[PDB]
Parts: sequence; structure tokens; C-alpha cells
Amino acid sequence: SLPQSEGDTNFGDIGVQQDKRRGVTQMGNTNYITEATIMRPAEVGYSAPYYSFEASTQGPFKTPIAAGRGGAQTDENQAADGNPRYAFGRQHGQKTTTTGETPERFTYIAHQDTGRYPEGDWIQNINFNLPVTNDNVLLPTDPIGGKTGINYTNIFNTYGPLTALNNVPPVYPNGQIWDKEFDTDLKPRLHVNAP
Amino acid sequence: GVGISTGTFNNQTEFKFLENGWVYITANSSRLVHLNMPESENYRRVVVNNMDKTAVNGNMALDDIHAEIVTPWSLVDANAWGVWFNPGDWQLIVNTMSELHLVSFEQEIFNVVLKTVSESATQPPTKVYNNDLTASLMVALDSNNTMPFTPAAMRSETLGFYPWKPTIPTPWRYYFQWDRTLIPSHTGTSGTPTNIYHGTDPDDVQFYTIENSVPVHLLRTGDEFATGTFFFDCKPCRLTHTWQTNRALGLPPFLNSLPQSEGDTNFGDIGVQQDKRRGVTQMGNTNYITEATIMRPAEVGYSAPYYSFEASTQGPFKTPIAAGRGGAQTDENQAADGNPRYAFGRQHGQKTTTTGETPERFTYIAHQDTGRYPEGDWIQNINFNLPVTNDNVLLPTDPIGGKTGINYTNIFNTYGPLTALNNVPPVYPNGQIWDKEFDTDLKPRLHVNAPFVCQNNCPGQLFVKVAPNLTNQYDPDASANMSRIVTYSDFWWKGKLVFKAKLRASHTWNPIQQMSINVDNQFNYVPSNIGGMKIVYEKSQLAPRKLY
Amino acid sequence: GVGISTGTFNNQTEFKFLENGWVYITANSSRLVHLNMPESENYRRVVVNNMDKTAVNGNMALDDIHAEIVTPWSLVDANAWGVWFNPGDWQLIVNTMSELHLVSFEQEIFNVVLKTVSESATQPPTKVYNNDLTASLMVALDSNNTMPFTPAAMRSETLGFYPWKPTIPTPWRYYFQWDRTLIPSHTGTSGTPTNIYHGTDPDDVQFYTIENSVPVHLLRTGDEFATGTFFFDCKPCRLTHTWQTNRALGLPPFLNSLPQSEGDTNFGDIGVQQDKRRGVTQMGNTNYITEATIMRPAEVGYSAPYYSFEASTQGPFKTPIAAGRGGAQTDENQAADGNPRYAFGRQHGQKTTTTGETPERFTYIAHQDTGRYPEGDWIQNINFNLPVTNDNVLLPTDPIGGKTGINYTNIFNTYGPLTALNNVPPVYPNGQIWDKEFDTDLKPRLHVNAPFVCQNNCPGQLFVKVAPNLTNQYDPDASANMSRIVTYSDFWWKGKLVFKAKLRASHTWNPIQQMSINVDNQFNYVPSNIGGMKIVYEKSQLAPRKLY
Amino acid sequence: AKLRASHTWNPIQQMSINVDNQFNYVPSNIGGMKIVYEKSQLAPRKLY
Amino acid sequence: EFKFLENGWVYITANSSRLVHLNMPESENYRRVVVNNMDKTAVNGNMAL
Amino acid sequence: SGPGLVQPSQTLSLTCTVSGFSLSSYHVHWVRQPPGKGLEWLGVMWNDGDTSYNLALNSRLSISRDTSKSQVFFKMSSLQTEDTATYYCARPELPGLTYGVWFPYWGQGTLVTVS
Amino acid sequence: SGPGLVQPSQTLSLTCTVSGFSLSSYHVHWVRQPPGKGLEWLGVMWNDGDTSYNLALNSRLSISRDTSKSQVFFKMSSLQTEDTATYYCARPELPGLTYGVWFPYWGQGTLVTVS
Amino acid sequence: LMTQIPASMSISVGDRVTMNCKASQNVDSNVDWYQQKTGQSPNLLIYKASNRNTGVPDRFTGSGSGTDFTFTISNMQAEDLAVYYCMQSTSYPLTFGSGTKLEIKRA
Repeated sequence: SLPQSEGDTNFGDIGVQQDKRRGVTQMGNTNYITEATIMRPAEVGYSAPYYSFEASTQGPFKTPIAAGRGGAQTDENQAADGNPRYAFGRQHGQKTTTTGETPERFTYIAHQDTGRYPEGDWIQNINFNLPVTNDNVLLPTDPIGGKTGINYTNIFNTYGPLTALNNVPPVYPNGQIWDKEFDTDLKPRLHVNAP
Repeated sequence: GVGISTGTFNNQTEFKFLENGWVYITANSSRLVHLNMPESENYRRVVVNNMDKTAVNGNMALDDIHAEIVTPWSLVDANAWGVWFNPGDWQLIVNTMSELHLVSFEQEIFNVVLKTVSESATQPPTKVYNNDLTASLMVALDSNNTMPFTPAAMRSETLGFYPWKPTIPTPWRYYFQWDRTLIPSHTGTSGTPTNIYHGTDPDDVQFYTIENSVPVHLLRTGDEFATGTFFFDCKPCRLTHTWQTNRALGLPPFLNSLPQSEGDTNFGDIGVQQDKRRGVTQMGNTNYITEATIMRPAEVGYSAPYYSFEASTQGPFKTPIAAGRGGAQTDENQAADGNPRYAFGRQHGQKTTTTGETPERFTYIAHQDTGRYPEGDWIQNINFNLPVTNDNVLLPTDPIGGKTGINYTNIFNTYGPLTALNNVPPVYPNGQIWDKEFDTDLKPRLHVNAPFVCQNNCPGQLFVKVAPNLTNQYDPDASANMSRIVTYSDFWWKGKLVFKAKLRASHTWNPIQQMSINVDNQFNYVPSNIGGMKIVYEKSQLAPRKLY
Repeated sequence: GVGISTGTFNNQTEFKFLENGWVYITANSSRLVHLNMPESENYRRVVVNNMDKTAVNGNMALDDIHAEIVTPWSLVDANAWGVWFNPGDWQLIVNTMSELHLVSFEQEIFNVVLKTVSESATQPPTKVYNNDLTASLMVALDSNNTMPFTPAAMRSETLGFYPWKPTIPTPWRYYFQWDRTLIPSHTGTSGTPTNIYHGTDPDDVQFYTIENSVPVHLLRTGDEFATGTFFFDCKPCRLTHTWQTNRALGLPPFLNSLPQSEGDTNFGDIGVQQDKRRGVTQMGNTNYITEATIMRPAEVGYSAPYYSFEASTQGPFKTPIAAGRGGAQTDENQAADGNPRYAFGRQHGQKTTTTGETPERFTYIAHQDTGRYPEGDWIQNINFNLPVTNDNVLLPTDPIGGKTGINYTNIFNTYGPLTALNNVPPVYPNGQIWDKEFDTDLKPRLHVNAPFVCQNNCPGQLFVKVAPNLTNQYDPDASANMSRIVTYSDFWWKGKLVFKAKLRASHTWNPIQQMSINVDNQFNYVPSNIGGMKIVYEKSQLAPRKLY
Repeated sequence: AKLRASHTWNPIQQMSINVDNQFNYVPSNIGGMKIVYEKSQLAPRKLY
Repeated sequence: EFKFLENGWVYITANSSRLVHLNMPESENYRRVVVNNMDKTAVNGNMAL
Repeated sequence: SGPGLVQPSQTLSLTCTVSGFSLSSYHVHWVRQPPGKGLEWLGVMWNDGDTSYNLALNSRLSISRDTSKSQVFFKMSSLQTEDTATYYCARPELPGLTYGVWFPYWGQGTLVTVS
Repeated sequence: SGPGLVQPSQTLSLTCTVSGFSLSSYHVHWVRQPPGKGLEWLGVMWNDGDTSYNLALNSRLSISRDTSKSQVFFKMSSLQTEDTATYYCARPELPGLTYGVWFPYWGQGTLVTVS
Repeated sequence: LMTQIPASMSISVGDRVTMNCKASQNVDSNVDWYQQKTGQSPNLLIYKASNRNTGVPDRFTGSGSGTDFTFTISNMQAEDLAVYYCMQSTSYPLTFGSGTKLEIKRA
């Protein structure tokens, strides 16, 4: 059914019920085929654990992220899901008359939209009893071991079969041109530095 | 001109043979098409919304909101396996053949007809039909692919099977760009979840409109239209599933004592103790080398977080899975660890006499055995004090943050170094043939949809619409209502596809499962006295093979 | 014959490239045309009059009286920029290109159809439609141009934009020769203004009638008609406006002291007094050489008398202006110093769902900065006694003959020795493409209409009319009413146009304004859920350049 | 590099001067300079 | 300078240059140094400052 | 808007500066009588909108200068008055669909526009 | 701005909507004490400006959304307060040079920002 | 749609009252109430029932769901008076109700 009047609060209708729809799906029991649940050729981007420092010869260091924050408008600070943020000074900005000194900082977002937005992610059992009861599923509001800042989202990863993303966009004019390639044999698929 | 017809009508399966195992499977098909005149006219952008359901607490996603651009045009398209193949023909392919290669595809349209309806009023009314020569039909087909892309079956509105029954294409549509964010909720949630829409980023807009891109041959009817053949580029697909799991990778340990009597409860002995065994291992302290703990060349499959919806521009959506549920017999529902489950109707099953309507559903399992079975997985400390005490390890029965449904298994992943799996097995006849390949540079290693992928570019589609008519009235570039003569037009359609395959060969002592009739389905293949039909699903990957 | 259709349907934009900056922009388009049968028959001369309005005192011209010859024929014509281009395509032309050249033009008409209406009486009535083969269509096209000329948009009744929506041509007409004289008037005028008509000078009469001149291919329908390509002859047009005004022509004076602190109210100093400066000048007595007074290589633009109607055969008419209002920010209304302002409707804006009707209007400014701003202009005696006393000079506040609205500025002109200006910038998509060039020998240096002008001869138009029919009755050469069969006929139309352009190149340190989407117009480009469309105007001359 | 080509009905965002940054590009009377950052990946395209 | 070719391939050829001033290095021999700041990792908290 | 008759031009402008959340797009011009009514809540132009009676169209750029327009003429013979135009300006709708809804605050009391 | 010490970030925003004449560029954020002072009257950025004590920089787009920024940090140990930010906003200067000068009206009385 | 009745209420300061509403299409709880707070006006108090905030809690209280709503006033002073409004929020379009008219009893 196609809507009618011009000007909008005007909302078309899927026209069938949720039960009788016809199509491919992947899910535990489908009398439901949604705009959300449905088979997609593959994913986009990857949900990565953020602010997790693995230990090594140097011990603490940050585990980088290859995606942009596109789709997440509520998380900024500086580069929340990561948005590499350059800090330079006296030589390419912070206008060339500056008394004393002080760094210069701007958060460079991505212009690419791939949503990694962690809020609004959770998991269900395989039964799909809807509406779902609080005891059968998860929320970002639920602790781990009794903590708060952690949700579950700080420990998660996917990446594996279906993922893909676009090479990091060049930045300017604080960015980098070319980069030498690693010596080992497995050759990481990209760099979060150079184009 | 009208006094001829140039076409022919073919549904056939012919096996042409070559030297040394290479056999061309050449299948053809055809259908009859009826096409209503699109009632709308201008291109149309619509936003759909249903919120009381995301409004009420809970309901992670029972729906979302999308925005689309509905053209008047309509899409006749291939890319099902029920359009050309027969469950009669399907047999000789899967029993004798261990591999496939794709080659070439082409289409043409011939012997179009256009009709007309004049609706009387004072009459009963009766519908008059007078064949109209000078009316016209539009055909728009691109081999550049520039105009945006879909295949179709994410639903299976695709052409009907059988070649005696007509079928209709479907109106053509594509996604637009909006933004949405949705916060969680559940039954016990209090306050408001804050569900909001979010306009449109003006930075990025695609109105793609084919009349701005691709030519259009126009046809009154004696005439025909034929697209030349555009080849494929692909890698093969194996028809042979791999049964060996991480147990069968290796050389099994040597029995030091062989059992005796026939009939079984008869169990051999590893013959040494657990302490003195000799072999390679990876583990914290081994006085123990088991059938379980031991070094394996690499893993099989990957444990993936299941039912976890990551948020993005569209917010909630499901994160797919590339494996099968093989090895897990206790979890079904529909596709527990995931087993893509088709729901279609009225056109390829739910036998063709069905009063009213209602969908049709069957869970398609995998026939491949790679165990992802989540139950029976846990972790230990590095000390290995056995038997282990409850405080030093984990179970699937242990909550997270005090929950229940979650075990730990809903947050886990591996995939990384050693993993591998087999390309998704084709399904039939609701599945898909080929799929276009992503535009970005990292090229995901497969798809949980199609068996085959064009690494360069796939052939395009075929778009068609009735040509408009006016009687007398008009306003120039007006979105007011211009009158119209209700018409419709039918055109035959033909199709051709070329395959290449290799005969398998025995080297075993055993026979192998095949498809065949029995009494389980006695008649799922033979029509019903009213004309009933089904074409029940059939699982083909039938052939076990060695792995490592 | 009928069993074929020879045409194709194209709206595309393809960029073919060459070596060293020369790029052919090749655009094509097409439309669907519906054409009522002209209800009149004979050629017809009419004189229109409205006088109570020129009768009442005042009303310089709220209208005049004209006399025209209305043919039954009708004109399908090109020569808009909305017939072929898209505000999607329009972008890549204006951002990358500093110049244009015109090349070639051609048309053809294919796959005509003719229909018929038989109106019942005792029935509801219902309109029957039976496609008629043997009826006919007339096509009359001249490359000689002998028959008289118009372009069309002095109104923009021209073909509708978009290529999914039909469009109609317009009945064709031209001016005749009469004489009229009209005396002034105003509110306070007493007596009678003496407004009179004045017959026709028999010395000069043109009845031009194409059937007396140009051939006519006739068409029943399988057949096509194609005009060969007639080239252009032109000079290029710059897409780059010139910002420098009479201030920037020269080398600026040398500062003797440079300011210090950052942030500004910081003003350098010319460093010398006004008396001792050294340089060339033109002035009556200079102990003064200013930034203002100094010799400049020549002027820019011309101060023209504005709103002055000179009288002629038609008496009152407006005297056009070749410049823009750039530099004048306080005078708008609509086009104060003149800024040609298009008024169209229902066909290229005023979004296509509009109840009833009402025109659409936007003032199109110039993006070129040449200041003609009349305020702030006055004159001095040759003595230069400063500060000057009110009795020795003029102001815009001083009357003429005791009036007010007039300043002195309504009577002035310069233009003569040193003036120059830039060719009128093209506008879009309500503007015009090419324009025929005047017949007399002095060839005005430009037009305030079209960017481009054929210096020899421009290609002609395409005239079309339904072919008449009679049932049974008639009188030979009778202006009585002969009966007729109400019919109409549709024909597709295609068009092709060839361009040549050069890529610009940076040499500056700065970026440059481009067109682009934002949120100002967020959606002026995307349809409305009823099918709404606008195509808002867009100002293209975007590129600043050096001048002298 | 390769020139892109339109095939859409819409224009596309470009970089350009405005009044947001009116002068982030023009020096300051003491000789000031900045070269503010600029985000370039500007062009939307189809994906799948 | 933008030099052009046939069929969409365009060479963007950019050049630049700078003026360089270079102090004489005050040290001489190659030098190995270890840097340490610990009161900050010493105090509780401060994962990595 | 007016004054006064029958359909003259413009004279609706407020408020500068900081006119609200720029969400693409927003209100509120107050709207209306106040006992009514009214006004089914502006979109953004080509095509997003719009208000409930024809020739009520609204347009403006949410970037700076943050402003409004027209507004508008429209049909004034009903002697109705909203002469300001002050903001905060809650959620419009279009965006909205909480469901809806709600409207915190307003500003700048009575401005009355003549018939 | 603040609150409160020693140099935290942001919290100066008003006024939306219709924040004044967009001349490139304008004021007035009120400015200042009121007994002083102050503030030598913003330009437009690369390089046009500016204010009388370093790190007082101001920036904003006069298109819609019509807004302001930062402002700013800056050096607050002098316990000074201007907490609004309301407009009309006469002639800035830079434009100006009538000579100068004059300042009609203002809006939105006392907002006070802590030390 | 929405209407607002009773009317003609003259009360002592601080006393309670019931104000109610009735509507056709099922509105979930979208029900809202606008209360001067004379100046700058109307200056809504409680969001869709129930949020006591704006500008400080427990001045009035709303409650109820569905096609009806009951509006309630706990603390009555000279800081609130005269007449008030209700809305429904559903689809296109918005609509307003009309009027209550409660002024402090003076006699």
C-alpha cells in the first residue's frame, strides 16, 4: 500500500502481517521475517574490543581499530570508537603567532558511515519468546563480575568469516603518504596509518 | 511484419560429452509473462514506519524503519534454481558429479503482444479486448551494471517454476540513505527507551534513475530483442561435504591390545597408561596426552557469537554465521546455530491449491558435519589440577553479571589463525545462483548466500515496463492525475545457461548415499488431481570425501 | 511495415575524453509527446485589445495591443537547458570546466501512433479508442530558416523536463505589422491622454505560410523521419566571472608603514601626505592623488538609464540592460538595476502537486560583481574646492524640474569609449541555449538573452500537425464549418547535442566555491511521496579569475 | 588518477569556501597562517 | 601542473622545495639512553600514563 | 504574513541567535493562536515537508545564519494571529516518533499580527 | 568557559534562533562584567579577527544553524563573569568605522558564571 | 479528538481537583498537559504521564492510560491560576483540546 498526501508524517505499509511474509532467513524459529532479520550477503565492519591493552615486551599498549565511528553521533570525547586524532603545533597550525606554546588538537572523524555503534547491541537465547523477559537476555546495562563501566561490550570480537571494510581514508595535511610493509610472512591486510 | 513470429520455445536438458571427464551440462528454460501496467507514474520516495512495537518495552527488533524509491518499472530475472532445473533432472547432476564451473549466460525476448481493456458502465459490465498493434513496450537492459544492484531472492518474488504456468515479475526498488538509532529495552525496563528517527545526511544521496543512464530499445510487436552473452569469472564449488572434524585430523594412537569376541560391547585398549604415552602436545603440564589433547594441524569451523545484534546506521541487525549446525542434534527450533531457513509460498510449494494464504517453512540443515555445538564447552586455568574443583573453572551454567539465558557462550569468538571452512552448499530449488561481489577492497572470503561469485563483474538484469498512453488531456510536468488507458502486455521469455562438471570416481569399498524416491516422500513428485504441485525442497551435498 | 519499430530511447550523459584538456560533453535526451488536433482550421489574423487600463489616467504600460497570425500548426522545440541536463549531471560540468564551445545538433522522430475518439450519446458516454492505421501525420522542417523565426522561451512554454513525463508543444504564432502611438499619463493628469490605434501600413505585409515554402514529409506509421546534422558557428563562453572592478585595475600604492598587532582594528598607512604623492592622474588640479582619483586603463560596465521606455511602432517598451546588479546589496525588489527574473509554472517547479494554479517567481541575481550601484554618484565643477559647498555640486537627492523619484540618475548614459563587460552568464534550467542573429549589418555586440549566437545561421525548428479528416460533407474553399473526426496522435522524440570544453587548473592557494548539497536546500533534489518535483534554479557562474 | 563521471540525478558535496571558515585560508596581518585540517573522502558511491 | 592523456588518465605531477637550516649536533659518540619516570606508575591506578 | 490585507509579503522573522537543535529539521514559531491549532510541522525542501494547508510552505537553512522564512502570505482573511517566533522547540515532529511527542518551553510572549 | 576551575571546557552557547545581521562577522555575547571591559571584537578565521588577550579566539558559522563557540577556556582565575549570550548586536566593529560606533539593545539578563 | 471538561471551578488555595479527558483513536500513553506557570507560557509541566519534573517535582500529578486521562493538582497557590490545555499526539496532524478555567475562589 502506497501512502497518499504530500508533506510528511506519511508512512507506507509493508502490507502483510509479520507471520505470512515470504523470503530467506537465518533464525531459530521464524514466523517472523523483518527488515532487520534476514540473510545478508555479508557484514560490514567489525565490532572490536575498545580500550583493551594487551601485554607484551613493552607490556601495556593500545590495540588499534580499523573502522570509523560513522553512525555513532552520541559518542565523541575524542575519537570514541576511534577516529585518529592528530596533535601538532607551531608548524602547521595554531596560528603562527602563538605566545609561549601549547599543542593543537582536532578530532578527525571518518566520513565513512560504517556503524560500529556499541550502544543498542544485545543477545537473545535461541528460543525467541517475544516479548522477551529480562531474565532470558542481556543489555549493555548489565555488569561483568559486578562492575559498571564495562557492559559486556568491552569483551567481544567478530571479524571472522564475512567481514570487510574500506582502506583507511587519507587525511590532510597532517597525514602520511606511504608506509613500508612488514617483514613477516602474513602481511596484515592494511594499516590504520597510511593509504 | 506482424505476419511472422521469430521465436522458439525451449525447456530441455541435454548432456553433451567430451574427453576425459569434462561434461557440459547445458540447460535451457522459458516462461510466459503477464505484466500489469504500473498504476503509479512518477518516481516515488516513501518512508515506512511502524512504532507501537518498538515503542512498547522489549521487542529488540520485531521491525525497523526503511526508506525506498519505488519506480514504475518491473524486473524479470533469473537466478533461482527452480527456473531452470527439474527434480527429475537434478538427480543425474548430484550423483555423478564432484564439481561445477560456471560459463555463460544470455537472454532474449520475442513475440510480444499488447492488449487493451475498455470498461463499459451501462453494460454488466463486460470487458472488451481488442489487440492493439501500434501500442508499445519498453525494454531497458544494461551490461554496465552502473545502475544499482539487487538480486532477487532475499524473499523469492522471482519467476515462477514449471514452464506451463505464467509468472509475473516484481516492481523494482532499492534502499535510500537515512540514519536511525535505537536503544535497548526489555519487559522490566522502566522509563522510555528513546526510539528516534534522524532525518537524512545530505552529504550522500543516490537517486539512481535508469532513464538517466542506460538506453531503451522500444518495441511494437513483430520485433525481438536479444542480449549477447556475457561470460562469468569464477572459482569452482565442491558438491562433496567434508565429514572429518578435528578428531580425524592426524594418525590415531596405536592399540596395544585388540579385542576378541564378535558382537559389541567390545572395547579395545589404548594399552599404556595416561602418563607414559609419547607424542607431541600443546598444554600446560603434560603427564597427559589424550585422544582429545594433542596438536592438530589446524581447526575446523569457528565458534561465533550467536544472536548478537550490532548497531549501525540501521541500528539493530543480525550478525550472520558461515557454518552449519552439523554435530548438534539437540538444538533445532529453526536453525539454532544457524541453518538458513527459507519461507516462500503459493509459487514453489504449499501445494498449489491452498485456500486463502499462509507462508511455507522448512528448516534446511547442513549436511556438512562441522561441529560448532556450544554445549559442552568450557575453560580451565593453566594449572591443570585434576579432578578439577568448581571454583577453578567455568561451565555453560554460569551467568554473566547475574543473568541466565547467556552462558558465557554468547560472548566469544575465535576465527583467527587456524580456522577454515567450506563454501556454503547450494540449496534447491529456493536458492540462488550467482552474486555480485562487493565494491570495497578487502573482499570477504565468501558469502552465506550464493555458491558462486563473479570476481570482476556479473551480468546485469532485464527491466521492462508498459509504454504510457494518453487520451486527450494533460499538464506539462504535472504530478496531478493524468488519465490513462488501462492496458497490459505479455511477452515470452527464454533463457540459456552453460555448465561444466567432472564425473567422480569410486576408490572406496562402500556405496554412497544418493537421492532417490522411496516411501517417505512417495509422491512429493507427481501432481494432484486438481493440478496440485509442490516441488519439495531437496538437500544436495551428498558426497563424503577425505579432508586432510 | 507495422510489425517493426525502428527507434531507440536515450537519456544519457557520457564523457568521452581526448588529449590535452579537450573533453567532449555529449548529452542526449528524449521525451514523450501528446498532441491535440488543432480545433481551428484556416489561418487566422486577430487583434487583441484591452483598454480600460490604458484609458484610466496613469498606467504607463500595464499592457499594449498586438496583432498575430495563428496557424493550426504546433512547435516541438529544444533550446532549454532543462530538456537535456540534470542537476545531478550539471555539477561535473561547472566545477571542472572553464569554457564551452558548441558543435552540432540533430533530431529525429520515430514510431508514431494515431488514435481516435468516438463519443457515444445514449451511453454514459464512454470514450472508445480504436487505433487507426491509415490516418496520417504531417511533419514540416526547414533548414533554410526562410519562414519566420522565434525561439521559445520568452515565456517558456517549451518541452517539459524529466524523461518519464509526457509534454506538449505549443501552437505557433508570430507578429504582424501595425502602428500604435500612446501619450503619457499619470494620476494627476487631466483631460484625455489620447490613446489611439492606427490601422496597418499596407506598404509592408508578411503573411508567411509554410505550406507556401517548405516541403512536408507525410507519415502513416511504421515510418521515421530524421534531419541531418547542421553545425553551429560560434565563439566560446567563459564560465568564470570577473570580480575585479575599477579598483583592482592597476598596481596599488605602496605602504610606507606596516601595521603590527594581530587581530583587527589594524589599519596601515599610506605613509605620505595627500599633497606629495607621485603618480599619473586625470583631474582639474591635483595636489591630490587618491586611491580613487587616478588613471585606469579603462572602465568596467556602463551606467545606463533604468526604467526608461522609448516610443516606437509599438510605443512603450523597456530598454534592456546588459550588466548585473553586483555590488548593490541594498536594491532588490525584483532585479533593481536588472537581474533577469524568470516566471514559469507547473512544468519546471512550483512543486508538481499544486492545487489550482499560480505562477512561480525567483529573482536571479548576477554572480558577477561589476558595480553599477547608482546611489553614491554625483558630479563636481572643474574647480575642486574642497570641502565642497552644496551650491557647487549635485547629489542624488536633487530633483529634476521639481520631481522626486527621479534623481538625476534616470537620465544618464556613458558606454562610449572605454567600456566593456562580460557576455551574459547562462542560467538554468529556465534559460536558453542559442539564438539567431539579427539581419541588419551592425550586429549588436551581444544579447541579454542567450550565451551563444550563430554568426551565420542557426538550425531551424520542427513543425508538426495532425492530418485532417472528413466524414461526408464539404464545400470547396469554404470558411463555413466542416465537420471533423476528433483525433490525437503521439510520437516519441529524441535529441542529440555535442559540446567541447577545457578543464581548468589551480594556480591559486585557495579552494573555490562549488555547487553542492547542504542543509539549506537539503532536499530540493529528491522527489516527494506524491511524486513531487521541483528542480530549483541554480546559479552557475562560479569561478573567480584574474581580469587585467 | 581517473576522472569520475556523473550517472546520478543529484549533485555531490564538494569542498569549498563559505562563511563557516570564511578565512581559514588567507594570512593574518602579522603573517599568521593556519592551514586548518580538511576532511577528504567526499564522494558517495554504490557498494553491493 | 596537470598534464593530460587520452581516456580519463591524468598525471598529477607535483613538485616542492624548502629551505633547511641545520645546527651542528652537540653530542658526538653514539649514545644509548634509558628513560624512566616512575612515581606515576608507582602510585595506585594509572594503567599507562 | 502581514500587515494587513489581503495577501502582502514576508514579515515573519525571529529568532537569532542559537535557534535550537539542528536535526533537519525543526520548529517552533509559536504556533498558533494560542487556542489552536495547527500547522503539521515542516520538513526540509526538493521534497521533505510539510504543513497542512496549501501555500503554507516553509524554508530556511539550519546553518549560520540561523534564520527562518517566509512566512509566508498566506490566506489571512480569517483574522488569525501568531506574531512570534521564539524557540526551544522540543522535537519537531519529523524527527519524532517516540512515539511523538512532547514540547518543553517556548519564548517571547504576545506578538499579535493584524487581520 | 566553565564552571569552575582552573581551565575546563566549553559552556558558552546562546542564542538560537535569528541571532542577527550576518555581515561577516558579528557579536554580541554580553560582554562583559557589565562594569567592563573588554573584548576587541571578533573577525572571521585563516586569519580575520580578533580579541585582545591570547586564547580568547572565537569561531562560528553565520549560516544556519546560527550558533557560537567556544567559548573558550580561557584564563578564569580573575573570577570574572559573563554567562550570557543574547543578541542585537548592533554593528560589530569590523564592520564599523562610521566612525565606529553605536550599540542598540541586548537581551537576557543576569547569567553569572562562577570563578 | 480531544476535549477538555469540567469547567467553572472556584477553589480554596491548596485544595485538589480532578481534570479529565476523552478521545477516540487509541493513543497509548501519549497524553500530555500544558500548564502556565503564568509567563513565559504555557511552559509545560508534566511529560507523558507520569513525569513530575519541570520545573520541580510534585506540583501537580498526572496518571492513567489509554483513551482517558485524569489530571490532578496537589499543591495550589497563587503561582498557578486561570485556564490550561491538553494535547493528544498521534499522527498527522497534531491537535489541541480547549480549556479548563480554574481561578482561585474569591468572595
